[PDB]
Amino acid sequence: KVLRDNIQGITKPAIRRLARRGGVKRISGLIYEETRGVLKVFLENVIRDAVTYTEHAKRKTVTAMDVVYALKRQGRTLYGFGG
Amino acid sequence: NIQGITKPAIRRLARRGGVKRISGLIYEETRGVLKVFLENVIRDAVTYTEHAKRKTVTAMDVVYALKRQGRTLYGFGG
Amino acid sequence: PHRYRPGTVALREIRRYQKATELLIRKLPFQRLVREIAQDFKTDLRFQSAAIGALQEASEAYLVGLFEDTNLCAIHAKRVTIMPKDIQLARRIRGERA
Amino acid sequence: PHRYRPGTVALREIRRYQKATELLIRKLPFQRLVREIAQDFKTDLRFQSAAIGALQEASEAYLVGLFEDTNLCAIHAKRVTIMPKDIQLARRIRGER
Amino acid sequence: AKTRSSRAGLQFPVGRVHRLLRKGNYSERVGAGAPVYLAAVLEYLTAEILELAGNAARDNKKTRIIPRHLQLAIRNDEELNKLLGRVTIAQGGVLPNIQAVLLPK
Amino acid sequence: KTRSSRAGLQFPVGRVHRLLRKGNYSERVGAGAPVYLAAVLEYLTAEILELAGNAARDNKKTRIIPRHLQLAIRNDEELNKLLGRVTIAQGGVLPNIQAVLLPK
Amino acid sequence: RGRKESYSIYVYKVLKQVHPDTGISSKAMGIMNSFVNDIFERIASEASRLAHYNKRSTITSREVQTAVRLLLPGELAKHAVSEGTKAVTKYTSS
Amino acid sequence: KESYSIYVYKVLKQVHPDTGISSKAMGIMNSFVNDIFERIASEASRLAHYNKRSTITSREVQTAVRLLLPGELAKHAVSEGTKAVTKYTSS
DNA sequence: ATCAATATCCACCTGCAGATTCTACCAAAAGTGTATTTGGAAACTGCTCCATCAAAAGGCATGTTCAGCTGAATTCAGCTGAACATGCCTTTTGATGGAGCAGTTTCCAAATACACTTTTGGTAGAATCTGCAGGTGGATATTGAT
DNA sequence: ATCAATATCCACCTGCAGATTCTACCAAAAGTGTATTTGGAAACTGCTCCATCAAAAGGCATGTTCAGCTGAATTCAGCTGAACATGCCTTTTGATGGAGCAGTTTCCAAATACACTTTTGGTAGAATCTGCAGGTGGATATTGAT
Repeated sequence: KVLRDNIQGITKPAIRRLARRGGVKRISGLIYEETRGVLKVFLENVIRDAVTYTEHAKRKTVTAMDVVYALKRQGRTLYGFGG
Repeated sequence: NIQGITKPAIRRLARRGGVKRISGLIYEETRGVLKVFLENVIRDAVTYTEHAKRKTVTAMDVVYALKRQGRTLYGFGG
Repeated sequence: PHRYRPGTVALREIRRYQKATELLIRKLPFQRLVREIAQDFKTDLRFQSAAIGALQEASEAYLVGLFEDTNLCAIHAKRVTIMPKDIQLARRIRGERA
Repeated sequence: PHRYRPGTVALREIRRYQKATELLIRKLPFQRLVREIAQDFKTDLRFQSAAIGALQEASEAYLVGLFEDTNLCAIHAKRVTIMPKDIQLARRIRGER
Repeated sequence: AKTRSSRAGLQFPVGRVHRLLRKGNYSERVGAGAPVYLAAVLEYLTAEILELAGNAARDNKKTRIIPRHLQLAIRNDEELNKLLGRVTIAQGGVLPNIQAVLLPK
Repeated sequence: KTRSSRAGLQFPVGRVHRLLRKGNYSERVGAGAPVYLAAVLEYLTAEILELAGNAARDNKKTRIIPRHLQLAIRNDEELNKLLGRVTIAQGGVLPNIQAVLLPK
Repeated sequence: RGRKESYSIYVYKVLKQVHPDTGISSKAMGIMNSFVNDIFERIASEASRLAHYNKRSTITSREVQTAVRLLLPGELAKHAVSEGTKAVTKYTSS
Repeated sequence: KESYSIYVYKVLKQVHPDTGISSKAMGIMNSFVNDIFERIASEASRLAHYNKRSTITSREVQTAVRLLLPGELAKHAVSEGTKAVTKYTSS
């Protein structure tokens, strides 16, 4: 089945919740689009590297270690999945 | 000694940085940041000197030290 | 009826979501987004469940930290509403786009 | 007499020092500062001339980039004058604090 | 037969750290004191975190450390925060912190 | 009859191989790896020297100085990405005044 | 099959030392395992670089030592170097 | 004491046979070659370890270039590299 | 707008000296030929673990209304920081010349690799305790209107 | 300065999902006996590095005057938060096929290990040369004023 326009599933209320945990009280209306912008560039960058590991291992399944190595490369070191 | 970094030079640094107008409190704040910088870099560079059982900080010690801090510098050895 | 003034529930929510550690993006929509972004890179590849969970932990983590920095940029401009101008400054200083 | 309006010579200075690549801190006060700081970690240390020049290249570069980010914080707060809070915000966003 | 960990008085495996130093391609040869010293530093830092995390667990009235308590221990200690400044603790949350400017005047 | 000539390169493939074996990177070094790598280093060097030579021409000069190199790195987008955390000694900054700061 | 190692046996040992009443969830054990592996890597590779800068083919407890000095913020470094030297002298008393 | 000096001068004479290069600028090129070498070599090392491989091959160097170079710089790099390896094993 | 009078910028040519480039012979690589050793490509294959489905239910997302109060836009003055002309001194050269000291060899003792042959400590998967998650209702603050 | 209107404490209860313990294996750490190489330990140069020393020229410190920028104080259209009513779609749960990860072997092709042979890149003096730096002369940019 075809996958399209999926960044729109990052709901406006969920972007609000992320901003709350961030400590933000008032949120201008354009933020929700700006946030999705940033989020996509983040995921692209990470998934791109993550898949370069999957391809180098000649595999078809993106493993959690692939993501962990990828985040490490981007200086976003993640604990709690790493082995 | 840190007060030896004169305001006409901190002025020039902000000029190269693109700064048009400068608060008077800047110069003290700038000397503070610069001190934390040399402090961190030199502490590392000298740790490299001591490990190499030397008495002279070599330029490569400063380079390796700057790399550790993510301030990679070209033109002195690496 | 009752009515809380603009801001009171805002602060109620900051207090609430800062006390928690749950993920704030819905699992399925995030998973769809991730599979699309991956699909438009390599074709018919699988995902370990843990790798989508790693992507989501890292992503919510990233965005929440970006909101902290964004908020300080808004306060710094004597405002309380975060705007795109603020995010673009926060990222610019971080190095992420400059 | 003749006199330039406030703001004009500032932009003249920006256009000049961005055109140049010379170091902007006087060499000797800097050297004094470096050995003064190093004395606090190891005593009676000598420095390769290349290492004082490298430390100065690196730190002046650092400060110019910090001033760029500072200037942007000044602008962002509808100002033109950089203040200590601008430096403090720039460093806080960079991770240095 | 005595394990090197007990010979050095450690709970961490000195044999395993020594094996991980050769298989990791860090140096052509590995001295005999390196795995001991390293296993000691790792065991120390593990202890130092576990201490503060157990404390944070007790404060929340819990007997088992969850990722939150680990995040609390890391983020309230200045030096562990510096050491884990670019590290993200999954399921860890943030520290409660509301900017003063935003509070009910 | 060397290896660099066999690969049609100017960079030392033999020396790159020795630096890889001796760098403590892996137990064994494949035979094609140092070739491949020396090729990537030569290419990137060419790309920079090209752009910096244009900065040298454009500045009416014959000898490439650090300034021309920094102009070449920061005015080009992708080399800027690649050396974003590198400081080019004696390099200066790119001329750039924020519009907000200009007369009238 | 196939068996995969971790540090959980040792992290649990040190946990019952500092807080003998508390236990640890597996998600938090994974976070700890991640931390030991991260710091292992940081130390071993900074030490690798030390031995290489000084043209020495061997990483000794001294390389690990200044690696810790370089890499750990103070006081954590002081206390670390202390327990490390302690364990290495005690070791070499056969 | 070694350097990359004569090789940078050679490649300079290919692209710009008319122009020459300052000494400080040659040092900068040297630092650049050493840096890129380090980044690529160590990324390739990690590739090998992550997959429990014992040898660094051109396959690893390649995936290293993909990860490290912002393609399009990477596209041209991978080209220049496979090209030089193909010509090497021909002869 | 320009008219005028500062001062600033900008080429065009200039001549010398600090560096560049080019020559001229030597150890340390690097290429070569042969012999061993082996890392991981190739080929089945057990078998987790992933994609996908169905179904039901209630947790949240969507959209709409209404207005509190925030952000923007404005006016205004005190005052801070720029431009300068002034006056003095600290930085900058420039060898000079002695000396700490980073770099070199060369024995060889101590430390490490290494090749095998036992001897466990660790790990996977049963089995067996036990927090605490996620309901529940009281008491306690906290808000926000009158 | 009151009371309602709600939110947010907290403490208490209790089976179940996620620990903790209890187990045989067996991979790998440990013990021992040679083989290799390691990186100090004295012995001696040559560098670069400190250190005075001693003019000139800058480039800094400092005062004075005010242009104009930063903060404050207002005003207000309207954006964004709070509350709702609706009903969609995410979640939860449990089942099944099968792709493809990952444990085994098997066996060449490709790597390592010597051992000499051969070439190259680095040095340190010899033969150029680009560009700094300084010199007018002419448009340029800036800021006063009918």
